[PDB]
Amino acid sequence: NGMLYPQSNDSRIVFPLDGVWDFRTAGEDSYPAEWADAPLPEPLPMAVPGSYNDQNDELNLRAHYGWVVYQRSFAVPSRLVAGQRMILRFDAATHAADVYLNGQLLGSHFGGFLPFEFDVTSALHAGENLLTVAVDNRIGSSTLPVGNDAGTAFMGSDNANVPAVAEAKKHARRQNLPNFDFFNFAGLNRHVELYTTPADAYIADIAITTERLDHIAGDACTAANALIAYDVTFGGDGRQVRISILDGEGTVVAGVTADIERTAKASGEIAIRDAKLWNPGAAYLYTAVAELLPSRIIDAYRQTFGIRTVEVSGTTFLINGKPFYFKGFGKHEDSYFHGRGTDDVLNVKDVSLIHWLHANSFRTSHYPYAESMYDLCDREGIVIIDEVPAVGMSWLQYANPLVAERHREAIRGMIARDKNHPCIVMWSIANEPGLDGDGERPRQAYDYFRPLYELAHASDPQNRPVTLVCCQNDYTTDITERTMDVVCINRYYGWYNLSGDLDAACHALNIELDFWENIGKPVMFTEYGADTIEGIHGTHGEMFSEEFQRDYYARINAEIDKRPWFIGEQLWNFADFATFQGIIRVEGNRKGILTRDRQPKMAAHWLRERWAGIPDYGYK
Amino acid sequence: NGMLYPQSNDSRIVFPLDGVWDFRTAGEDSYPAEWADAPLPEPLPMAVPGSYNDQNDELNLRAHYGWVVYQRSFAVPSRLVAGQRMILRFDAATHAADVYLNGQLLGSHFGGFLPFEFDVTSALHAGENLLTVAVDNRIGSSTLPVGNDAGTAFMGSDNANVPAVAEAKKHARRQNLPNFDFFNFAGLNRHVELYTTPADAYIADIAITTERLDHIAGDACTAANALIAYDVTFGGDGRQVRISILDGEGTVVAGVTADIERTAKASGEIAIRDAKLWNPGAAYLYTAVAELLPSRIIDAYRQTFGIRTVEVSGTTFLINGKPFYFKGFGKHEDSYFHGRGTDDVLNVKDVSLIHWLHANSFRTSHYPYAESMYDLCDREGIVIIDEVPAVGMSWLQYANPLVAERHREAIRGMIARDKNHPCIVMWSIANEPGLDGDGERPRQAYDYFRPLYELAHASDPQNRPVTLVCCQNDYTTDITERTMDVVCINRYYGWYNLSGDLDAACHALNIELDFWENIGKPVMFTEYGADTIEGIHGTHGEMFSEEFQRDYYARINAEIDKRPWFIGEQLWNFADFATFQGIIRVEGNRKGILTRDRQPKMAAHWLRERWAGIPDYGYK
Ligand SMILES: O=C(O)[C@H]1CNC[C@@H](O)[C@@H]1O
Ligand SMILES: O=C(O)[C@H]1CNC[C@@H](O)[C@@H]1O
Repeated sequence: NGMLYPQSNDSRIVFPLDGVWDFRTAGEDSYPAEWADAPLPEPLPMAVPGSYNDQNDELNLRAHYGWVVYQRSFAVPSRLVAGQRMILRFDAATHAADVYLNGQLLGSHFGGFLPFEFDVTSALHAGENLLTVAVDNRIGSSTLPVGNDAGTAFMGSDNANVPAVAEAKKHARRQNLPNFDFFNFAGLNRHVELYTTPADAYIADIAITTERLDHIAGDACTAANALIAYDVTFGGDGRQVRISILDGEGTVVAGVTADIERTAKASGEIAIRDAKLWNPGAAYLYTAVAELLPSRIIDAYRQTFGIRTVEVSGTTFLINGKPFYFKGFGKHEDSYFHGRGTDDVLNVKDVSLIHWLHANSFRTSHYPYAESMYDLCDREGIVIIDEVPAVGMSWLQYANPLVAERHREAIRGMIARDKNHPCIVMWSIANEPGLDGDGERPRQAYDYFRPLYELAHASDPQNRPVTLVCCQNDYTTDITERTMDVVCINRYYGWYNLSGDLDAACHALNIELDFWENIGKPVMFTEYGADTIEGIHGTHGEMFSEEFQRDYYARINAEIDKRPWFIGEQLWNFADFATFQGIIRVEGNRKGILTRDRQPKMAAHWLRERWAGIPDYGYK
Repeated sequence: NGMLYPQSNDSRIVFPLDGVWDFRTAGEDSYPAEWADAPLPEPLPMAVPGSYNDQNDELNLRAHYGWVVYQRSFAVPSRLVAGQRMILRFDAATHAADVYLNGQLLGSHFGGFLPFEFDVTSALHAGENLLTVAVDNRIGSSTLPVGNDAGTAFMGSDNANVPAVAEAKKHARRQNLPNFDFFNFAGLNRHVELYTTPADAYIADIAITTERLDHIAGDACTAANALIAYDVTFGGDGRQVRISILDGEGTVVAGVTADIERTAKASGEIAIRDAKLWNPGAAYLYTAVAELLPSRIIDAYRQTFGIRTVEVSGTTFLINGKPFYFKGFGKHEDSYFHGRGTDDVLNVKDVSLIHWLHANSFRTSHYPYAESMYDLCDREGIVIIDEVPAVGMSWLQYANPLVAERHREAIRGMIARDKNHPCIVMWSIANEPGLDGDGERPRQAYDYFRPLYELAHASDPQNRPVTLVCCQNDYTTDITERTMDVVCINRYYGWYNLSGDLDAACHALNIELDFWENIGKPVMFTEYGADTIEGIHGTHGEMFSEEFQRDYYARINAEIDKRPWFIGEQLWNFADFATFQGIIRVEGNRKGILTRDRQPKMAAHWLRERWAGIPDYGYK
């Protein structure tokens, strides 16, 4: 269950396998299994990590349906592998993958946004090894994220009553039809690496939690005392583990030796005097160094953490006991050539833009992001809402046990991967599932989501709040959103309804805000926005102009400022991003306040000035 | 002198150091050297590889002048450094760097586009090591590429006669002023890695050459016999090295054991029957495996190569004895967030676009590119003209001994790094230096460049042709260009002169072609083009419209098709790219046939149709 990111130290080495691999497309429902036995025939080049779809302009890989096959060779010195446990880790293979090493099937994985690994100790050999990875991009009614089995993609146009249309659909080329508003970029989107641990006994998982803060300073920079807890899990086979806590300068400020008891675990607590707390806008990180003891060290792992508490109290959201206000947006992992491929240059740039904007937070819409982005937000003081890929869901999925199992898998996998990040303050278990309606539909949705809400709470040792991001709906028949810890709403008054009429949009919004006022929960936007083409201007801005987007946020934000229980504004979106093609997507989704190349539209400048004047704590 | 790219095998391991480093800006002329003794204070994140300039929008790092400081920590198992020679390699630090490891100054380097390395066997230690790299971006009258010490950047506007301007210049913030038309992106632009070799005796360099081809097939796919030569250099301290030649399937087709003799070298020839030849559009690669013998193997290195000859004969350019015609463009290493940083997703996409366009070649304008791109072009059958960063030069530089030494270093360093690539067919020793004029100026330029032409020929074991890329000039007083092995001219008739008037442009072009007809050398364009804003259209296209760009190539190409001695058309540019800001640069240089996001303008479609109909061999 532990998925610690691979580390190099005196006991462990990581051998990256990124670079230019060989690649072939394969069939809609099959690939040649014999490709794992010999070098691929007539291979294309394909860089890893990256989506494959935009890496070849001779082929139309955005249209590909089904399997592709990656392959490369590697060699490592016998000295590296001797006596060690060898693990091959895939940070992400989107959506499903079959992995072969020297012709041997290691195993398979479903779930395109979370890491998986194999023990390859016995499958490796000396000299060149041949690694073959088949990757399946298909989505449909039983995948997360959800695809449509027929009809159109999300907000696609149709003329379904025309007989010629009905007939042509029967013979059309198969294509994935996302039931979500982003392009189905596929492939080895994140890093691949071989790593080593000791074989006899090794550190398998670490959890650090902030248990209690005593006498927190008025500015929240420190606490007189912080009680933290550790939980180390071991693999392999009167043994001990040394746990050292290092402050920001590398100084060992605390140390304890713990007994390993058997499933091997060491557990306990440490009090840290005058602890420096992690806050939005003012990050501070410690390192917990776990050293497996026999003079010597047997194994070691260095786990970053930050000391801070998160608590929902009434209509407030308390970080280190202070009332926080979210400023930010949903994001995407999306960029020109990379697709959904991880790109740390762009992550570094995006975190700087978050600071330029004076925002303090974002949501990982609509899937867990690459691990490096959370490390970045840890060091940069940016709060994250962490979301599983359960987008596109409705009653057809809730009745499908395979979907429920995939949903539980995603929630457990996300929290197991991400639990140690101080920047994560809240979990999102779905984006815009169907919740409202009549008859038994609202109750069926509730019975589907309530156990998953409980699952997210049971899985997180820090016990952070749990939400479900709600689509614009009939809020009076939805019975599920109002039971979340924070109510997170996506609303497009004046864009998808009351179009262009900001007076009516604000009137409608206030009617719904009156509803939420009586519910008594803290409420925030997680989406609201307007497609905007940079360079479209007007003196009285209409839909798609830069002025309309600016006016949209100016009007809507004036209304939520009047509500003391409205605790955040995350807009849609940070930046324009790719989608399946359709009549409402102009080269993708254009609700970014930045362009796809991260340049600011008029609204971004306005929001920057607004957010410069809103404190992280005490605004409401 | 050897710079073999780091390889992992049974005798050697590579440990990458890329990732998110710590970073601080420093002074115009200094940085704090004590930063190498402890973690940088209050660091920013900075992804490596990548330019730093576009990775932080809070700061204005495009405006930065002087030093910045990078830092990271790393740790490797003692088990794998033990007994080994430990080398730290910087694939590129732009432009100059000081490198510290655990406080100790390892040394410094100046060229910004070529790799350098340090032996750190003795500076490493167990546990965490602290690597600090100060990088200097400054350019001026003594650097390659050349900066201006005062005035404006390349093609900048001025009103120098206005007294207020003259006075304001004296106090203006110091800024790099490129004397070249691309942005001065700086930082750790390419990968950083630590690698190991055996310490007592190791392979230091390998050079493979195609010495002779017997009975080449009519289609140039094979020769009845190919004679290749090897030259292996060793470091360290009756010794022997086994050379195995592997074909595309890994079959050992030829092999020899050579004696090692004292600088420790082994060299010889190998006959390969029915050799499969490397051609544009039809790549074929062999591998030369060199194994240092003591049954055991002491050391090994696998060197890719391709079997082909390059020869200029009269007014033809012969590859494997067939008359080649260049179709392609100058490129840049330039992209949105990365800057000049290497990006293998983008390299893979760009090579696919070269194929989409039916081009067969490019030039590395105006600096050597990342090593991975040449490996890609070797495998994809794309021909390269390899160019050093000697851009922006004029008579001020020719009398500067520091410049001359940097120019010789770049020529030797480029050819030492790149000599084994079959895709490289020609070396370029400068782009658009000053060559014409009256008095002694033409002779001064000739006396500067002729020793460099000879140096390039003496450095390359394959003895490939050498050129210098000529700016639009008075070709009748230039005495240097006409002495190159291939005449490579940059011409902008109808753009920078005779503007908009394609009839006059073609007339002027034909007058100059008449001059070159009498010189009797093979001639090619290395640049010609027209800035073009995608989406600007006209029925009679004017400058900056998509139609003008199409008409420009249509008219110019019709004229060179009439000249049998004109052996190639490389246009400017493959794609729009960033420049220093100025009144003639609309968000950079817009002469790309693709946009900066690699989308095709009208002219790219027209060129694709033209080039589809032009064969690699025998067009003229
Ligand atoms: O319609 C939109 O722009 C948004 C609506 N809410 C869900 C988002 O993924 C989607 O992109
Ligand atoms: O002016 C231009 O567009 C080009 C002229 N020749 C040199 C190129 O670097 C430059 O970009």
